[PDB]
Amino acid sequence: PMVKGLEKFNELVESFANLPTIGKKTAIRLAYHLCINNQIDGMKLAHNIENAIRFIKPCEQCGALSENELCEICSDKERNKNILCIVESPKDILTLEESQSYNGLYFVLDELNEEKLEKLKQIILKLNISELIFALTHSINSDATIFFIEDKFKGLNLTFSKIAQGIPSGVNLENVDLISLNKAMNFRTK
Amino acid sequence: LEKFNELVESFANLPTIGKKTAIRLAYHLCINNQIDGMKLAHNIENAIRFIKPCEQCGALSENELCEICSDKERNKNILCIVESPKDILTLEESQSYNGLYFVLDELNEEKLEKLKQIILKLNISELIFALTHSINSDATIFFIEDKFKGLNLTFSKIAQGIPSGVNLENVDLISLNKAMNFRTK
Amino acid sequence: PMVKGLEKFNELVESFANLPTIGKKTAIRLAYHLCINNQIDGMKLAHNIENAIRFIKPCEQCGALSENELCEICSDKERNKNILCIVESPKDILTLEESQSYNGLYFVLDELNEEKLEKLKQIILKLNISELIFALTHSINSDATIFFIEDKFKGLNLTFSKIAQGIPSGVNLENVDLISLNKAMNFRTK
Amino acid sequence: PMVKGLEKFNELVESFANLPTIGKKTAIRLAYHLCINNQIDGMKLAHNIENAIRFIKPCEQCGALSENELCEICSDKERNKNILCIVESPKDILTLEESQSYNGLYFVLDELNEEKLEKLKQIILKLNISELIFALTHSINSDATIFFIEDKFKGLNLTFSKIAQGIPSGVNLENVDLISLNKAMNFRTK
Ligand SMILES: [Zn+2]
Ligand SMILES: [Zn+2]
Ligand SMILES: [Zn+2]
Ligand SMILES: [Zn+2]
Repeated sequence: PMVKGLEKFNELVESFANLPTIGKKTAIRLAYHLCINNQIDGMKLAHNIENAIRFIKPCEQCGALSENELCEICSDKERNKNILCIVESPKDILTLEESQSYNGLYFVLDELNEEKLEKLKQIILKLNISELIFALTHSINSDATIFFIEDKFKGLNLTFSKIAQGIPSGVNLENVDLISLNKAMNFRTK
Repeated sequence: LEKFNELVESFANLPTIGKKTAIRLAYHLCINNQIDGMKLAHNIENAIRFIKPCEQCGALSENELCEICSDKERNKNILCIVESPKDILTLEESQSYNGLYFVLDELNEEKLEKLKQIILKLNISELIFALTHSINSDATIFFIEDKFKGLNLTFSKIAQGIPSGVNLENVDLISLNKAMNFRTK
Repeated sequence: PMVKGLEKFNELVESFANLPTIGKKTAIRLAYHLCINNQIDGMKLAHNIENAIRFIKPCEQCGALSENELCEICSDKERNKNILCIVESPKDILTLEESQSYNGLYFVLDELNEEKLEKLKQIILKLNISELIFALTHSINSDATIFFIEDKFKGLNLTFSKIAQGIPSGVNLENVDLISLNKAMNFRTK
Repeated sequence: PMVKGLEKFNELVESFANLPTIGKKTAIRLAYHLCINNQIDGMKLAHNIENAIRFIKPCEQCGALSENELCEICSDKERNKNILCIVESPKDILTLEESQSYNGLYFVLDELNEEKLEKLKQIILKLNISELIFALTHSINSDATIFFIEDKFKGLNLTFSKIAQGIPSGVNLENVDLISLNKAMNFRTK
């Protein structure tokens, strides 16, 4: 065990250690803090975990975090039901809404299940989606996903687009990776 | 989503955890691991309900005596004084010590009387101070040395100086000054 | 005195310290390095400093770094002599050339004095520039420049473009500013 | 090459990248800083490099950085001339001098020759040195050096000491390396 001679303490340490990006040292620090220094924070955390976990489930349509079977976005007819924006995570739906650039629909494609692809295929077929927008990070893996979705949905009159790769605000050109600089120059906008 | 933000805020309150990690952790519990998040909640509650200070030394314990104070193969003639129960976790992890510990988080008369009772009842021969190097800690050491002046006790502290395998130009000047004025044989 | 006792050595230390991003500890390290560990590297550096100060000058046409009257890019017949990319500093030309995304010409627009703008205009005319690329840091002061230049050259039948503002390679969506995100979604590619 | 087209400037950039802890990005910044703005600071840095390489020599007595035959420490009559601190690099003297902990003499023992040791013996006898301090990095190889010097100078009635090994001041135990923590428990002191 990660802590010897403390059955319930070591279980808690183990639980923190199985969280993403949490190492052994941090787990022990967190478990000690909640057991000795602020037990109210621990109880607060446990209640919030159970509170958030039984009331927040993925939207049945797109997968966004939601308190109902359909999220606020899917339950909105004053919304372009002809554009579908594919993302890797539900957090990206919050971010893309915060930008105030898009009024269409979303779909969280965090995995390529045969079953999750079929759900995507049924949204495209039932809403008459004419354009897929890939709002993926610009990365080697996102390439693989766009290629896969490009080969899979070859016959559906779909238009495929992806959010632009380029340079953010207030960044000097030398503080940008060369591959983004290349794309920003080759795909300069008028 | 107020329930999700509350979970994120509970994680950001944790020491050395920022908003970005807090958010990732919350998403991790709300999307996939519904069963594992329920077990983490249970494990928090379970550890808070069972963790208590060891009645003898003050360490983290789930019984009346901790496992170190319950181990008969322990060197019961040496006592190591620390200022936090966490320090026992750290010293145990160093694999350098097989004696007993005493958590001296305060300098009471009841705390000191407890210390004396252990020293007398176990015939302690050496008292090791493993405290942070500071003026306040020096004041604690001198106080214990005088209160227990004539018990035929040996007093030692953990070695202070330059760490192993570090070049002098990366050593803090203040620690370098100490290690030169406290040079050893 | 950062190193007491050694007059000539400490002057070398203070020189490194007087460089951008070079602190005291690094200065002593570099000075020590050149003085004891590799005096040939130090000699190489001193002559290379003198050589570059007596040979590198701003180019007559564009203002890039140059050893001659015209840089290697302006003296290159294989370049697209119909495109001109505007930058703020000659360093930006090095950066853009390393991206291997561009074969046109450059012009350093560090000031907006009318003499600098006539040169630019005469270059656009003499070379028959048909596209003017703005590779500036995306900022409010860059938009004012782009608007100012767009007005001054209103009747030269120029295509005006700007390097893409968008999401850089390998960056999560929440890690970019909302404006670049908004533009990355409004100017999508294929 | 790191900068194409301008070879004199690229040689300067490469000269800076040769410096320990200096990368291509910093090298270009430093080179351009010397070719554009501080054209006279760069000429003085070249002069200070050449001047320091011309004048720096090992102290004839101790081996420290010197500009004369004897360094300033070996020439200081207010120095405690009965104590000798052995270091393995002249940089260590700069560090220990800066600690304000010591007013004795130093000896650079970078090698274990017979001439180096005979020099050491000559200094110990000629100054009637009474204490020998070893300020070497804590390692097994350094332990072999101390034992060698302790034996060679067995019957000179010398005091042998080394700088204190242990946990550094003002660090919590959970942030101390476990191997150093193990040592400091074994070599605990009165
Ligand atoms: Zn939805
Ligand atoms: Zn105990
Ligand atoms: Zn030019
Ligand atoms: Zn000397």
